[PDB]
Amino acid sequence: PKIHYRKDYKPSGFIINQVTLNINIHDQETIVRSVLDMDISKHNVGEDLVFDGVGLKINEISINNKKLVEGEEYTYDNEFLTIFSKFVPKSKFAFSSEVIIHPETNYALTGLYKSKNIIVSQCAATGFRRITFFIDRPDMMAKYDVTVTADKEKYPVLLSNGDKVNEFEIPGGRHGARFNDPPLKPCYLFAVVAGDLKHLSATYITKYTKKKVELYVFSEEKYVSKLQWALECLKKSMAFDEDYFGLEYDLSRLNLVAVSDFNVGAMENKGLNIFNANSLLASKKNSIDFSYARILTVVGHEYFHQYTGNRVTLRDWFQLTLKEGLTVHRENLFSEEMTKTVTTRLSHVDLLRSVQFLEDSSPLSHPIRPESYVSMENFYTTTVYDKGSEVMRMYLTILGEEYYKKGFDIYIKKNDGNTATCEDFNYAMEQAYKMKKADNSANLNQYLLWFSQSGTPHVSFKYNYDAEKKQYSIHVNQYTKPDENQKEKKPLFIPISVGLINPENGKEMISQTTLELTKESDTFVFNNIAVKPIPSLFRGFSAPVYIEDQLTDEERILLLKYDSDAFVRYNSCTNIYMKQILMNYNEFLKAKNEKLESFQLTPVNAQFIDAIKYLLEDPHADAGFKSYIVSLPQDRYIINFVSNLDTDVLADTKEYIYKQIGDKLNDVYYKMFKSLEAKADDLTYFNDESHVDFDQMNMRTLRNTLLSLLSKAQYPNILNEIIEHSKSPYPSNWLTSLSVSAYFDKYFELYDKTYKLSKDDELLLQEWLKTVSRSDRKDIYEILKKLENEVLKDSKNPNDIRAVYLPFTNNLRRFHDISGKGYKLIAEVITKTDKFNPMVATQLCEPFKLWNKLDTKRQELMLNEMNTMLQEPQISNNLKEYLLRLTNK
Ligand SMILES: [Mg+2]
Ligand SMILES: [Mg+2]
Ligand SMILES: [Mg+2]
Ligand SMILES: [Zn+2]
Repeated sequence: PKIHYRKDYKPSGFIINQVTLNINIHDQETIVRSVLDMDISKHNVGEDLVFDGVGLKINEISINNKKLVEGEEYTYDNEFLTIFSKFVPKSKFAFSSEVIIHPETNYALTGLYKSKNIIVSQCAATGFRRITFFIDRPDMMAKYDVTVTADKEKYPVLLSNGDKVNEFEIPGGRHGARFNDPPLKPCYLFAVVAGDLKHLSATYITKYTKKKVELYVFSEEKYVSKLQWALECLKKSMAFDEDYFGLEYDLSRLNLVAVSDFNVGAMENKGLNIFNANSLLASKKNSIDFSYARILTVVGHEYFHQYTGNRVTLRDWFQLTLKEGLTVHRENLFSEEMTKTVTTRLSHVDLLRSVQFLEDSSPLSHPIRPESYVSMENFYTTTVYDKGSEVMRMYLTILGEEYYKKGFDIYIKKNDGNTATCEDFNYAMEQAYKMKKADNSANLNQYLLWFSQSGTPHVSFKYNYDAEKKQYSIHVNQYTKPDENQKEKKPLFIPISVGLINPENGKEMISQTTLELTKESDTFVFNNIAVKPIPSLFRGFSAPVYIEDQLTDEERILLLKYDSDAFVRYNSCTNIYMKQILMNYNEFLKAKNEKLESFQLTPVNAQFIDAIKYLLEDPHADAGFKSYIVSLPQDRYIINFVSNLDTDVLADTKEYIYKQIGDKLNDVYYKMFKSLEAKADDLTYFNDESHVDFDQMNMRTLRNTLLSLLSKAQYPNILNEIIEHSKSPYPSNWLTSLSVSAYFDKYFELYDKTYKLSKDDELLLQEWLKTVSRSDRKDIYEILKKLENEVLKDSKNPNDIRAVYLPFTNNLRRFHDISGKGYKLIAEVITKTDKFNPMVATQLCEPFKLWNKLDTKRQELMLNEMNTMLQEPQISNNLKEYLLRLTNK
C-alpha cells in the first residue's frame, strides 16, 4: 500500500500538451483510442515514462506511430504502464493507445460507467486513469479534442467539454460528435455523457459583458419535469457570483446532468456539471422539503467551481481543501443569501459540530490539508470540506466584506493561469490583511496552522466586572488536545465575534467587535460598560471550536430570549441542554452501576422551560429556530462530551429530558401544531415549481417536529392528527406521518399507504426507505429484513443502499443493541458493498467512527466487526486504509 506524502511533491518529468480522444461505445464494450502529444520537461532526469492506467485492456500502444512490444519495451500491471526510458524519446513525441473498457459492469461508479440508460464519466482524481492512460495528476494541464460515437437510438444525446464542432452519421445506426476544448485543463475536469436525455433550457445574459449563455439541465425522460428548480437555482447562482464576487460565466454554454447512480452529490467538470439525481431533481408532489435546499446548495456549489476552476487549478490533491473548502464557503454565502433564514447557517454549524467534531476527535482525525494519503477518495471528508469552509469563512470574518473581496481578487489575479496551494490563498488574504491593518508588517503566518493542525480547539472564558470603574474583562483561553498528528499543539489565530448584552433590557452595549485571539490566552478589557453585561460569544459561530462560555443557565436563558445573534441563542440553548444531559446521564449511570433500587434525577430547569414556552408562543419568532430549541442536541454532538458512552443510558437520559419538557409544554405544542397548519401547508403554489418558500418549509419542519414530540409523548388522540397528516399533499408531511405512527397500531397501515405513494418515483421511494429505516420501531430488524427482501434486493444503487441502512444506524437503542446485532448487520453490508463499490463501502463505515467512545462492551463488539471486515481477503484498498486508520492499527 503506497503512501503519498505532501512534502514529497515534485513536478513531472513529462508534459502532456494535447489529448485527442476517440470513445467508441458499443453494446458490451467501449473502445477508447487516445493520442497524447507529449514533451520532455525541464525536471526530467531520464526516468521511465509511467502512465496511470487502471483496469485497462490493451489492444496496442505506440510511440510515434510505432507499436510497442510487451515485456521488452513496456510493462503493464493493470495499474501502471511503464515504458523503459531507452524507448522514450528525448524530445517532443506522440504516445498513442487503444484500450477496451466496460462501463456496463463498472459498478464502482468511477471512470466511465453506465447508470441505468446513461453513460457518464466521473474522473475527480484517480478516475480518468480508468478511461485511458494518463499522468493522472491535477498539475498536468492539457488541451482536449474528444470524439464520442455510439448507437443513435440508445444514445441520441452526446456531451463533453468545449464546443461541439462536428456531428456525423456512422454505418450501423451509429452517430458521432466531436468536442474541442482549447483551454488547458486538468484531466479531473474532463467529462463525457451519452444517453437518451431530455432537457429544460434557458438563456442567461451576463451582467457586464452582456454575453448570452445557454443553460441546459438534463435527465432521463421520465423525470424531465423535475428539472425546473435546478434551472432556477442555476440562474440564482450565476447572478450571485456576479453580484457578490463580480464574476461572470466564461463560456457560452453550461450543462447540468442528473444520473441515478452516483457516489457523492455532484462533480464540477468544465462547462458540464454532473449530479446525483437526488441533488438535481425535485417536484412538490414527489420530493420532501429538504430536496429544495439541497439542490440549491449543490447546483450553487458546482457553479462556483467554474470561475476559479477556469483560472486556478490544484497543484496536487493535498490542496483539495483550497478548492472544496473555498467553494463550500461560497456555497454557504449563497444559500444564506437565497434562503434568508437563520436556520441555514444554524444547519451548517449543527452538521460541523456533530459529524466533523466527531471525526476530528476520532482516530481518523486529520488537518484540512493532510500530510499523506493512500486512497485519495478517502479524503473527501467533512474535515476537508466543512472545516475547510469554516477556515475559509474566518478570512471573511477577520477582514470584513470589503477587504475579503480585495483579497479574493488578488488571489485570482496573482495565480491566474497556474496551479495553486493553500499557501497561495493565505498570501493573498495576508495582502488584504496588511491593507486593512494599515500596516505592511502585519502577517497571517500563524493562520497557516488552520491548514496543518488537526483537532478541534477548546475555547474557554472567565469574566470580571468592576461596577465602579464601569470596566468589563473577558479572559480567554485556547487549547487543542494533542493527538497522533501533532505532539505539541500551537495557539491558533482565533477570531471571536462578540457582543455585550445588557441583561436589564436586552440591548447591545457595544458595536460589532471581533476579538483576535492569537495567544494561548488573553484578557480583553472594555471601558464605559455601564452595567454588568452578559457576553454574546462567537457570534455566527465565528471559529470552528469547542465553546465553553462558563455562563450560568440564568445568563444563557437571557441570551436565548434576548440576544440578537441566532447562533449564540441556539448555542446557549444547546449549552443548557448539555449541562442537563451530562447531569442526568451521570445520575442514570451511577444508579445502574450501583444497582440502586431507588434514586433521584435532577429535573429540567423550570425557567428554561418557561423560556422555550415564551419563544414558541411568540408570533414574530422564526419557525425554524423554534424547531431547534425544542430538540435536544444531536447524539453525535453529545458523545464528544462523554467518555465510555453507554448508549442505553443516553437514550434513557434523552427520554427523561423530553418527558420533563413535554409534561409542561405538550398543550402548547398541540396548539401550535394546529395553528401553523394553514400557513405551513398552503397549496397556492403547489404546482409552481419555481416558487420556493423557505419560511413555509420551516413551518412544516416545526409542525413535523411538534407532531413527533406529541406522538412520542402519547398525547391524547394524537393518532387522529397523524392519520389526517398522512393525507397531506406534501411528502414532508405524509412521510412524517409514517415515522411518528411507529408508536401506534396504524404503522404498517401507513407503511403500505406511503409505499404506494412512493413506489413510482425513484427518488421518492428512496426517501420512503429512509423514513422506514429511521422509524422508531421495536421490530426494526424484521422491518429491515422486509426492505431487503421486498424493495432493496441486490440493488447496486448507492442511493438505495444508503437509504436503507444509514438512518437505522442513528437508532440509539436499536443499532447499538448490546448483542452487537446492529454492528454485525452493517459490517455485512459494508463487506458486501466493498465487492463492487469501495467508496460507498467506506461511507457505510460511518457508524464505527465513534467506536472508541462507547462503553467497554460496545467498543469490543464494534472492534470485532471491524477486524472481521479487515480480515476479508478481497477487501479493497479504500476500505483497508480506512479501517486501518480507524482502528489505529
Ligand atoms: Mg477493465
Ligand atoms: Mg429526492
Ligand atoms: Mg475551484
Ligand atoms: Zn466541489
